[PDB]
Amino acid sequence: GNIFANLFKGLFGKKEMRILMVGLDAAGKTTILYKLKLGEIVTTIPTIGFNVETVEYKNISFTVWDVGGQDKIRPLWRHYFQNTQGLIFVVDSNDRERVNEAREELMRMLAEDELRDAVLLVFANKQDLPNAMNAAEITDKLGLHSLRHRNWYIQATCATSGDGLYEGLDWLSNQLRNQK
Amino acid sequence: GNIFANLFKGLFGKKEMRILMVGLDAAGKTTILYKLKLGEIVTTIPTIGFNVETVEYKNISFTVWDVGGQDKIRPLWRHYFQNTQGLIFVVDSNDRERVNEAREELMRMLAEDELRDAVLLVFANKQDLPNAMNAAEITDKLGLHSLRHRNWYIQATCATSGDGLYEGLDWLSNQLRNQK
Amino acid sequence: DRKGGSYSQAAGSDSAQS
Amino acid sequence: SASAVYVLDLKGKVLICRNYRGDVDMSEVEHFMPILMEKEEEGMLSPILAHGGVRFMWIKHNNLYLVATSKKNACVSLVFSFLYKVVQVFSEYFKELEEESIRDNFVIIYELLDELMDFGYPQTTDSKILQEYITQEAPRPPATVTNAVSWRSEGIKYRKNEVFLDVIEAVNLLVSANGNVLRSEIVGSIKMRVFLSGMPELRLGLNDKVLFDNTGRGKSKSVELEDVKFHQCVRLSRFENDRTISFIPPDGEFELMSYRLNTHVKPLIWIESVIEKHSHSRIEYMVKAKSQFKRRSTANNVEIHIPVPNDADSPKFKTTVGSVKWVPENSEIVWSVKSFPGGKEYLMRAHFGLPSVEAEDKEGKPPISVKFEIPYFTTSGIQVRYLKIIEKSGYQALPWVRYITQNGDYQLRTQ
Amino acid sequence: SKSSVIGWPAVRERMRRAEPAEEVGFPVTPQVPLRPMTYKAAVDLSHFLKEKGGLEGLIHSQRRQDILDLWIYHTQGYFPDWQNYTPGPGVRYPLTFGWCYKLVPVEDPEREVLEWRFDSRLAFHHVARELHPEYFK
Ligand SMILES: Nc1nc2c(ncn2[C@@H]2O[C@H](COP(=O)(O)OP(=O)(O)OP(=O)(O)O)[C@@H](O)[C@H]2O)c(=O)[nH]1
Ligand SMILES: Nc1nc2c(ncn2[C@@H]2O[C@H](COP(=O)(O)OP(=O)(O)OP(=O)(O)O)[C@@H](O)[C@H]2O)c(=O)[nH]1
Ligand SMILES: [Mg+2]
Ligand SMILES: [Mg+2]
Repeated sequence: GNIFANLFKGLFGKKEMRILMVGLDAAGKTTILYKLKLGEIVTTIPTIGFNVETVEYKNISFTVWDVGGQDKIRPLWRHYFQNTQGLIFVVDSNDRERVNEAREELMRMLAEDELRDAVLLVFANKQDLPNAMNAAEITDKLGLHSLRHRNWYIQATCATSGDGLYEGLDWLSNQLRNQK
Repeated sequence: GNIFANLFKGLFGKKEMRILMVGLDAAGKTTILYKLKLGEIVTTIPTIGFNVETVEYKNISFTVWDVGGQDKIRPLWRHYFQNTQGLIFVVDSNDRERVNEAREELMRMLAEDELRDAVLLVFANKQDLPNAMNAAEITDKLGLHSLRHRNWYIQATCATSGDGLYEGLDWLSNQLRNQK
Repeated sequence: DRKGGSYSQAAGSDSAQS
Repeated sequence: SASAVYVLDLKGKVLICRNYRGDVDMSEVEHFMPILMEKEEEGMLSPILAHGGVRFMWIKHNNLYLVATSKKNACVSLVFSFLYKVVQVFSEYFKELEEESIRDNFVIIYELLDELMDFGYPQTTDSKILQEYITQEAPRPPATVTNAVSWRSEGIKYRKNEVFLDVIEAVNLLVSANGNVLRSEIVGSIKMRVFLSGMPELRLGLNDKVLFDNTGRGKSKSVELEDVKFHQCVRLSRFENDRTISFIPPDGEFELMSYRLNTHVKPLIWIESVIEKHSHSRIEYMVKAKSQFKRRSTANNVEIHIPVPNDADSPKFKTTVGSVKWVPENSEIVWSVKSFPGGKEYLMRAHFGLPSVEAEDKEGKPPISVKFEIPYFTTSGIQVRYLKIIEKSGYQALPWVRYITQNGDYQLRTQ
Repeated sequence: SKSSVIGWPAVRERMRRAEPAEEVGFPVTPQVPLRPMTYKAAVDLSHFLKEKGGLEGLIHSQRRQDILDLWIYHTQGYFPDWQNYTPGPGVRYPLTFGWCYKLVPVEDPEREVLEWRFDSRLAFHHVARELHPEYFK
């Protein structure tokens, strides 16, 4: 066999990568996905089902599958976990009551044998008000440091401002892609 | 497809634009509309229903739909909000008691998701007596500076004199039309 | 071809059941 | 025990009537229409009417009401079965069920009605047997009706012995508005179009759970149908004795067995709907479809029907995969997809305005139903073992069968 | 059978890798016939396994038996039901007549260690059928 075509394709960029869009409802997951794909904060209707979109950055097409945080859509995240390589969790630092629910949902998602090769992607959503926690308080509350055998990274991103999305994308690419 | 006909139409002027006529009763809204369309201060009966008229200026036909400030006609402004692109609010600077009512009506009109793409058009009506406020005091009282995501402009126009109507029309055209 | 699944040959009985 | 079975019309005119007992006057048909109109206007309309001491049972046909008036306490189930048999015979003889064929084949229709039943007791019900003695374009009655084998006509000769089977699967999911599936039942359908020479006795054999347990091979994937109904030619004695599906195949397309059991697996297509409907301002359709079926199976002609507003107008569709068309007659938007491979995720964003004037009365929340149909997929996992085709003369048969998976009562409750 | 010969080494390697003790749906190949393995087919498969090795003397396991049945079904379309063992305790005869492979003890029936052993008399003597006439119908 010959891999000349594969080498030629990889010389100019062949890797694409994957990503997931999960989190509690009203946690900026849809806004984060829109900012990653388009770059603007557009108001959208509640995600009754799911949102499918692709984002190309650094020569890698990291497709993001938006998943709602509704009760009827929370158990449907397992359907989108199949044929998925990445997962991004959007935390609601401004929702103290919903913080526990988001942490429980993240623990349930990470406590599945099928979702084991996907590194943790915790995004501190709603990072625009004083009530939002920092990149360490949210992780400590969610117990991201205790996720053994999982590469979890806590990043603070504001949907209105869009800051930190580039850093999170770069961290995800570094975790997934291990090439020069 | 071909857009040669559209380009030919736009070369000599094709854009029309829209406008609305809302405000408190006896606030010069009907007088302002008459001055915009005809150019004279003509006394009219109270607007029980609504007034429909069109004004062509700068090659744009900005139609104005007069809406009364009566209690029975105040909730009817939502009917005229459909298929409307602009909205002009006439304030009563000489009516201190009615100033709060006009501000509340403007806030209610601007607090609707349907009326979001229409920029604020605040006209300082009754700008002919010493009791009338300036272009900043009226806006400050009405809170026009706090209308986020809304292009609100405060202009002082006297129904008897007619001054400032041209400036308001030019500002509305600049806000709506973004071409050379 | 045919929509809804191509026709496949069927046996006569369970040969493993004797 | 209907006194007389007659075929009505959409305007109340009786297309054709045939009294069987004579105990009910033929003038009672005229009063049936006013009774039906009164019942419809008051919600008390039922298929089995009642005109005083005589009950006029009627069935809603394609274009006419098959009113079967009865006088005594006759078998309602028997009357319904006779009406269904008559409808099937008419459909077999006439490809169209309307007033065009009612008044076009009256000469043969009267003969068929007379031969079908006498004195209120049906006698002939086989379409092939009826066509072999009564035709629209007469010899003695065939011996097949008199003989025990009334579902396999002897003497049939064909150049080749080819039988086309159809493993029809109906996936019905009753998903409530809360997101949980309430009624999830899958009904099997083993229909074979046998076209051979002679009257072979089919020996049906599949990977049945009961048969596997009886034979000691209850360790592989076996289909355990909760309800299994055999065809008319299928001998119930063999099935009760040792589950032996031995019967004479019919001449043509027929339903041999029809499995019916509950389904405890995840739905083939997972559809989540979002209703971002503003207060008389706009409407949002956040419809997301997730393919829960295997990626190797593609749902051909997938049409997820999302009910839009009744008064909604000027709608805009923002989807990713599959064309979205709004039908004003249906008052809903169907997410039609030509090919829907398993595991596909289709997201749609509907946006349309609403009239300023609010509706006078509510319109309800009809459930969202999808029309997914992925062929060559066996969700139940039941595999046919063998088909024992035996003929007295002796010939080599080449039976064929295809497995088709479609969506039946797959309705998702609206929010 | 070139395909069967090619699949025999991979099947044997997979069985050896599995210790002795994710996708939903039931896809079906288009136009591929499906029927239970015949007595002659079972005898031929047993002879081929004995000649190529990896079947006689291997520790009997549920995973290994399932893998072998799946490989046989993929290679020839035979249903993975004829490679059944007779009820224990002790040596389990082939479930389908004609099979030359059987499971015998190598030391509760489940905790007993079983090993696949070639049985030429199994293809000619219905030991499993005689032991369980009811199971044979
Ligand atoms: N305005 C604003 N909203 C934010 C900000 N950060 C997070 N959000 C949330 O992001 C949400 C955007 O809604 P969506 O587009 O539907 O995305 P989502 O948060 O995942 O909501 P669902 O799709 O229904 O699960 C808003 O409801 C906010 O609660 C922010 O900085 N400003
Ligand atoms: N005379 C005079 N009237 C003015 C002036 N500025 C505003 N107005 C008001 O403009 C009103 C004209 O009446 P209309 O033609 O009916 O217009 P309107 O103010 O919207 O009143 P309605 O149509 O009933 O809502 C008068 O009643 C005045 O109160 C001004 O400078 N001079
Ligand atoms: Mg969203
Ligand atoms: Mg007026």
